[PDB]
Amino acid sequence: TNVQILHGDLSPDLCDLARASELVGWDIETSGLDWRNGQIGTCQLAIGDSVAVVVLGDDDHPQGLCDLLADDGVRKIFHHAPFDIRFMAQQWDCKPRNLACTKIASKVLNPSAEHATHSLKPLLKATLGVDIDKGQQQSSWTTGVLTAEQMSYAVSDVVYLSELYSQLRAQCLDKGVLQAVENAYSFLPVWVELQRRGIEDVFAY
Amino acid sequence: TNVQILHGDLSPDLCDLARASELVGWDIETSGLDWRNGQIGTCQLAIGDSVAVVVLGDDDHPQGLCDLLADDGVRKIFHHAPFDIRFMAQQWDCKPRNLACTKIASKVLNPSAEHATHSLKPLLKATLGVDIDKGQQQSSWTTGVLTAEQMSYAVSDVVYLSELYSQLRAQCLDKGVLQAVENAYSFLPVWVELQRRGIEDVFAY
Repeated sequence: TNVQILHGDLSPDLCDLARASELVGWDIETSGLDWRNGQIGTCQLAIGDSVAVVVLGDDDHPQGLCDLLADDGVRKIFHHAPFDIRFMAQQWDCKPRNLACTKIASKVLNPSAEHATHSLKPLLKATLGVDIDKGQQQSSWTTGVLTAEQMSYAVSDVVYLSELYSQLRAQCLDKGVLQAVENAYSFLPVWVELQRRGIEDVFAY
Repeated sequence: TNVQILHGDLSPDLCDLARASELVGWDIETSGLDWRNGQIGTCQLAIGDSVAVVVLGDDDHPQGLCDLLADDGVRKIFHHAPFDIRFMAQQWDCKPRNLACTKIASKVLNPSAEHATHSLKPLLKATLGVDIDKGQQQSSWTTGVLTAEQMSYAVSDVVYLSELYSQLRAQCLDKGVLQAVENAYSFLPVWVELQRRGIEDVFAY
């Protein structure tokens, strides 16, 4: 894994590589859970054998990252895409396209499992035998400065997503639920627009 | 409008006509809002120029209606499909396919409107200039007996759905949101399976 640290936006070279990539792993770190009035601190992208950690500041509107997020020709893989894409769509006024989610896949595969088993850490252990440390999850991500410990945590949160997705995708195919999962993925851009306009669940009364 | 009253299941002639129809309007009446342990009292279907009201009894498992609901080659139009398909999927152990919803279309078109405007009665008035009377909505639908007033209400709840859908579909095309609406429709079979297995919102944490 080739780790790069950036600020303000993704580099043009990595934007180009992302457009040619099969899959782009994506995660964010934030001020908290407040997608409306909070702040994105980092974007971490896994592009090929590279992981890029982009440190963001107050009122950053990264054009390269938003163009990538909005590009329907680039497949983005998240763990719990709803959280990340809602934060980015609202904070950047960005329309995300071509989105996939390992947590949604886990839930469609095993809907009656205990809720905790769908979290990234247990899911990585159960699916790939990979152990990650979530200790820095609740650190302060929005100061424009990263510690080495934060960098390690940020890389670990994104670097396994493409492999996790590929394994979960295979499990969905084996069970005959991949089309169902893909129908959930195709609704994600609609879901987040509804969120921004105040419809919290279009399927509720 | 040619109205027919049936019991137990849809007639074979109407099942055949439904398979050749562009659209099939569908509504149900029930014991209440309890889709898990309640009871379906009627199914009302709009097939061509016909409306069929099928009166159902305790523990009815209508094979013809479930086959139609599960047939991906038959386009069903509901108003608030989530309510109806969840009731039918749970009560009949049926897998619904190829579903559309005038309420979801209304919400994607006008997500910031007052919630009441998405109800069938105001939506029919605003879109088609049609007035319906909802007085019999909260009657007792599960006794195996229908009054003439209940029959009139049941017909009115389904007979305008194909026209309402066509008008809303045109509005979605004009605004450029039809693909978004169709992505919501394609998630409905996944949504209801998740509901039955206890995932109330796969997009929540």
